[PDB]
Amino acid sequence: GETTDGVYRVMTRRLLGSTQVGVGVMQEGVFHTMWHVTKGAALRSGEGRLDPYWGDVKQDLVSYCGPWKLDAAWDGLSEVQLLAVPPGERAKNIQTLPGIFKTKDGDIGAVALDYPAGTSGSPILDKCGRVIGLYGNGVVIKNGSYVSAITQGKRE
Amino acid sequence: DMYIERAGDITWEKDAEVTGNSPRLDVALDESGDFSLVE
Repeated sequence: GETTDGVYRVMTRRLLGSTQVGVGVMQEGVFHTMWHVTKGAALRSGEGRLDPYWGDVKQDLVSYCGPWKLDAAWDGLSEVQLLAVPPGERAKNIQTLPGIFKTKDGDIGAVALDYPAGTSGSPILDKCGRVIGLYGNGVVIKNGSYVSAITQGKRE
Repeated sequence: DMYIERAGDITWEKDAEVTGNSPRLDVALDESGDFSLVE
């Protein structure tokens, strides 16, 4: 299968036609997505198979072929870009200043951008093009607007 | 049976569309990975 670094759509033919259920990042031979996109199932890349290697429902993350490789972090001050990959539409960069999720266990950056559920797993990047987390696990606020955490894993 | 298809390179775009606000929210994260608002 295709192992080139970059952003990929995650598709299924189980439903009507070919449906995009999410997005992920290929980096250093490892495929990175959110757990709620694949539910930990194996994936196909052409004639090849990608098996899950690590995952955690609470973090809502999963890696395939190897351990989680993404370790860049939002600096807490600068604008970032969501590299949105919406279903049936071209990859597009959206620049934004993250807000914050304040939790009992610390603060996390959050992006107030609303895309279809199938955009989950799209990468959020810093000005060096490094992936600081994945978009797609968040909350619906007072006025009905969607806000995603910037979800990042740990590089062991 | 899920499959992946390349959609692009991961690169910062100069002069990308700039939007979205920056809300500061108190949230809770449960064991199932669901975020909720704390009021």
